[PDB]
Amino acid sequence: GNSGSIVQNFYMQQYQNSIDA
Amino acid sequence: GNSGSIVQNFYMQQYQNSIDA
Amino acid sequence: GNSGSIVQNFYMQQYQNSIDA
Amino acid sequence: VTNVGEDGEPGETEPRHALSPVDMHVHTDVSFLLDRFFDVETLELSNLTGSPATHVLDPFGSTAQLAWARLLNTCTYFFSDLELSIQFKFTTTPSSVGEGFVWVKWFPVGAPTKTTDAWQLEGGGNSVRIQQLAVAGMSPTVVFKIAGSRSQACGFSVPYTSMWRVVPVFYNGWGAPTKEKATYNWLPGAHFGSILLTSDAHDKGGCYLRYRFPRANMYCPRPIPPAFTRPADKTRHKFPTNINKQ
Amino acid sequence: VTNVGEDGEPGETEPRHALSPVDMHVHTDVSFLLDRFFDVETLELSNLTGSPATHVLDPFGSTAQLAWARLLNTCTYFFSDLELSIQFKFTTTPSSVGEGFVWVKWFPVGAPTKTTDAWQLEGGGNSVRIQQLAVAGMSPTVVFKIAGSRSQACGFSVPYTSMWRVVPVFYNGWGAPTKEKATYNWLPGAHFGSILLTSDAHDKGGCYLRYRFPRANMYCPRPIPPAFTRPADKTRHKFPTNINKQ
Amino acid sequence: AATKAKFLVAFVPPHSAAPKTRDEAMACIHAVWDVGLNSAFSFNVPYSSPADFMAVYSAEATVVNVSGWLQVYALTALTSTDIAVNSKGRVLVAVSAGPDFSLRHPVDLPDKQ
Amino acid sequence: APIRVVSVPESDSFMSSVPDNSTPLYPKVVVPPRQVPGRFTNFIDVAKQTYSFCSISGKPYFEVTNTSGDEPLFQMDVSLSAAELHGTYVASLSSFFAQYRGSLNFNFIFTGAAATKAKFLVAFVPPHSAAPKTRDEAMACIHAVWDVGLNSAFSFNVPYSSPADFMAVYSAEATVVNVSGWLQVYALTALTSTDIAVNSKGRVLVAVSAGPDFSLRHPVDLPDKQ
Amino acid sequence: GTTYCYSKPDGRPPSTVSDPVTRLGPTLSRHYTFKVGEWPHSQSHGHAWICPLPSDKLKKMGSFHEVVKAHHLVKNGWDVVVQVNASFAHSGALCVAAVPEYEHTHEKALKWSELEEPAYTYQQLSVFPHQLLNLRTNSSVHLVMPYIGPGPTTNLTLHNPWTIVILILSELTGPGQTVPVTMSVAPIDAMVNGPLPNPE
Amino acid sequence: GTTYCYSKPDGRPPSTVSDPVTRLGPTLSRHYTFKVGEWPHSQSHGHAWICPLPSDKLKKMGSFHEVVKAHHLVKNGWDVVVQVNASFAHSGALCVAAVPEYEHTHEKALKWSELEEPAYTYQQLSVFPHQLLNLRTNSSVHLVMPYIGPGPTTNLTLHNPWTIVILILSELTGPGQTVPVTMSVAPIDAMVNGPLPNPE
Repeated sequence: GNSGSIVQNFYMQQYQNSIDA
Repeated sequence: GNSGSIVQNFYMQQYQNSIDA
Repeated sequence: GNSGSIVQNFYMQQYQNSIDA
Repeated sequence: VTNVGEDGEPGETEPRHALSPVDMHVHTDVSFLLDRFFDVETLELSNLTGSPATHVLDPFGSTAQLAWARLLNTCTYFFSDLELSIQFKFTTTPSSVGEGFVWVKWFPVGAPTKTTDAWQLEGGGNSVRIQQLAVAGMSPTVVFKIAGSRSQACGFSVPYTSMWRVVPVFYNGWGAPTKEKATYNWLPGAHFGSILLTSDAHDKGGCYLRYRFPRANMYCPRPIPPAFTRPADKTRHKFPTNINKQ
Repeated sequence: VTNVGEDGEPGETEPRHALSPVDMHVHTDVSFLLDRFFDVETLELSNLTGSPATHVLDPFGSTAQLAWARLLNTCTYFFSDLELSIQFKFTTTPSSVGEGFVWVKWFPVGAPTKTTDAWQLEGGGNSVRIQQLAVAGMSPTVVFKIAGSRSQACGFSVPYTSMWRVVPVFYNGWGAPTKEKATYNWLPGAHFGSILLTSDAHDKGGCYLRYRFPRANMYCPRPIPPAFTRPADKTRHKFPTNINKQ
Repeated sequence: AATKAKFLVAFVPPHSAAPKTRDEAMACIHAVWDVGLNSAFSFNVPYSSPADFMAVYSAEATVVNVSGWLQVYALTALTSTDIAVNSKGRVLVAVSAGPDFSLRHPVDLPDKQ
Repeated sequence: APIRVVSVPESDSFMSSVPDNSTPLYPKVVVPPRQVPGRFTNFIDVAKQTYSFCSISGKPYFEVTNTSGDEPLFQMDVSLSAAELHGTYVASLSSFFAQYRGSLNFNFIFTGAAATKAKFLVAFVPPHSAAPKTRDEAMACIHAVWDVGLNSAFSFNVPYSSPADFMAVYSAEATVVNVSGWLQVYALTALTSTDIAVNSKGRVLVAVSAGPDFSLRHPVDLPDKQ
Repeated sequence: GTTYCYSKPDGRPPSTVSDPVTRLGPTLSRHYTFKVGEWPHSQSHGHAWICPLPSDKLKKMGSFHEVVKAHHLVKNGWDVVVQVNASFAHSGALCVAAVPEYEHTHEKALKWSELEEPAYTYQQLSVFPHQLLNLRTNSSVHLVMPYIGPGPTTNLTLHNPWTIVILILSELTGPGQTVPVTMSVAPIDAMVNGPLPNPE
Repeated sequence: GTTYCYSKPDGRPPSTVSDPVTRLGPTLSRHYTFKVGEWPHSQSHGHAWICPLPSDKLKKMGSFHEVVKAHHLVKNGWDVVVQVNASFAHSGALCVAAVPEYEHTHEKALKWSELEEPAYTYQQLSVFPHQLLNLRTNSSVHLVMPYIGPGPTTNLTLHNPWTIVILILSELTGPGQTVPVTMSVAPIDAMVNGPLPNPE
């Protein structure tokens, strides 16, 4: 939901958000 | 018609425009 | 530890940091 | 009769050799023509305070002696997306404005519209109040500063939000059950939504609204109105031009 | 009874043909709705000097007549990440500020909070002092200048730092062993942390805090409060709108 | 349980002015609910419009504002085993979104009214 | 890690027709299916598959009477800026562009009664000192003989003849890319009728279509009205 | 010759009605015949008889009228034949077109009337589905039009998508008498929605 | 339980009409709901509510009414459900029958009324397709009737083949209030003939 740039992952998934266990 | 950049799809086709059903 | 951009290697590993022997 | 050439018989016509393509009809393409910024409208900013009204984005029934006006009137039904460029041009001394934030709010077709200043910002005694509907939220709010701004503008894309599958540029009927001269070539929601420009500048300058219509589709061609007057019988109109005999 | 149509028998209902999809329920998606900037809060800057207090980021128990306020109150437990946009709007003359650095410090849920000016900068006689907890270090410090700034803002993303696996928007119990009217719908750490805005401006202007909630998850739906009053029996509410009969 | 009544529920499309009696409305889409057959009755108000979506926020009647009326009439008055004990009965009315229901275009809250 | 970037001098400028889109702020809107008949994608197609009537002295036709001969009944210079092409679709569509290429198709429809007959000579006269005044003069040129009473309608193609690959839409004092000559229609014979008191004149409607090789390029903005 | 306006009619039910749709068979939506008016020598080029379909003549469309009258929405096409009664000594020509969303009508909305078209309109009316009615060659025009509108169906009380324009291009000359203009209209693939109350 | 009167309905067109027959679909000839009247304690056995179908209520049959009104002949059956609203302390019983060519009506022809049946008639009304409505056991009667008449079709203005008779066999006793009698009528397999003129 609401992130549509190809550049949304300019920063790794673990740096950009939290991570579920 | 009139979009000629390689970067015209910097945002996904569903974010940039509307989508026909 | 703490470098999470895809662009962290915009400069080569030997220019950006030191190198261990 | 006889068809092709040089015997001069009744009904006979001479040979014609059609020309080869060159330009490929690219320029007469409907969506190509409409995907560019057009200076349609110019508008005033509202003060941060009070109960302002929203401006509806409806470029359809225009009379303006401009290329987008006639062009949009060439079809019966229209569909396209939208892009905007809002600029701001001073009408007073540029040094009147030391900060000049401008809040822009866009509303989809059907959005509620009553606003009154309601969001207070506080700082060192003095305070600033902005509209209930200028705040950033559900629909897009854009905020740009005019002061040092190298372009005193903003711009963004927005989609087709109408409930109609197509916008009727012409409508032989009424948009409301009560048939008032008003609701005649009408139909509610035959537009792109509305915007609200709000700022402490408001006096000091105005805007410049440009529309771009990506993904345009036109249906049922209609007559195209002249643009110039009719020259005298058997003559030609003569216009100033790049070419012209020096 | 009988089920489908046109015999008019007791319990019998007529045929209905369900409509085809179109919009795909994309807009009623919980995380889609919350992943946008909302103008929640407005706040004052603290002076560089003294013993300021931190502002806790808790958008949960709101009454604000704004779309994020009710929406956040639609579930019992909530989880999401966070993004902030901090802006700064003058409430005096923009020329009062010739430099105007603003130090922003964000604190994770549970962080110690006592600060007093303690870091001295020295230069040509005069000196400048900043807070113990405004300095760049363990937790994020952002420094932006307001003076010539084309946007007088900053912005960054921060994660969910609470110790609770989920934030209780409603809590039938007390957050402390002493059951004081205070700790009632409480639970410590049911928030996003806290920030500290500090600057030589402080008077001169205020801020504008916008929250964006990426990765939102809601649990156990709850009733949604009305927003408008009840119109008269058998009538309809009538609101100003884009559409409306001219 | 000692009480019984019959209802006629009608969906009346947009019109000059809404029926005042049931003999008038019964020309429309309607269903006969005999309590004492089923104590609960579901009725679907359909979507009928030339537009693909209608407005959430209504106002003075427009072609995309209102879709008509939902009315419930008493086909028979309440009968009871003893009118002194049970003279009236209440019908609770609940609403759900239909299977084809949908909402689009998130909007910000306007001034209260 | 920060990327070395150099800001071009034309930096913060506007440029109205950039081949690129602005940033989207209201995503994911699926639009309803738009069935609806008669969609058109290129204006040149409707210009070619459609005809408009010319404006000969304000009427969509010229007349032949039982007294005619010599003189031209219809004359128009080959330029989209011509007067008789005034109310037409092709002429009006053209004002959106700077240049055109190709032929124009004219078709004359004789609407005189069935008891009426006449013959026309239609000629395409190339650029010249001054336009012929009588038909014996024009008949040396490309021409066709239309005998009504053989076909009530007649199509004539005005060709494209020029050293330039395109000519100007907006004409002016005669230049080599302004005008392509004249289209004239003469009466080979005057109108004959079964009773001259009942039918003394007959009207020929004249319609224009874009030819098969017709094209328009260079979209242009509208200048001051005139 | 038959001219199809934009496309052939379809019997597909409206995408936007989840309530029962009634398909009127041919024997129910029948066919009606009207005299449009009389074309005189005095009337000049540009003059047009404007016939929105139907709305001022719905009350004379017997069967179809009764059914339509009792329902809220209707989707349907039309099959029209316009004729003219002239001798072989009459000269003149009309252009009869089928126009979607025609408007000018100074809100004499949905009433068959007469007006004077504005030049660029009579010159270019041929841009809409039409047929020329030249008095030296033919006496009829036959147009078949599909349902058309901004949405999948409409309320004929408030909207008339199609309107037939019979326009004078070449004035009537020849014998002194007028030429009557005639028209047959037949609703096609009519579909009706939501029944209205009883008229008490 | 459903009782078929004499036989099940058919959709066969009338053998005696060589003109186009229009089959009204279910969504056109819909269904209508009426309150027949109120059964009181004072009324005695033999009293009957006579409901010829339809003729005094045709004007309240919305859609069906509009179509039938515009045509000369009609062939059609009916699906009726008569109900009663009584408590479990009410005693009494009715006999609701479907009678072909019912007559007595003292020429209050084709009007729903009330009369006193003559004994041998109430005793033997059960000889016609019917159902008993005993207040201690049930609350409804469901009868489905085929088209019937001396010829293959009729003119509903002049003839009502079927008439529903709701007759009191055992008087109402128990709680003082009355028992309302209710009825749903739905035209079935309706076929219509020869369209009539416009009503000017």
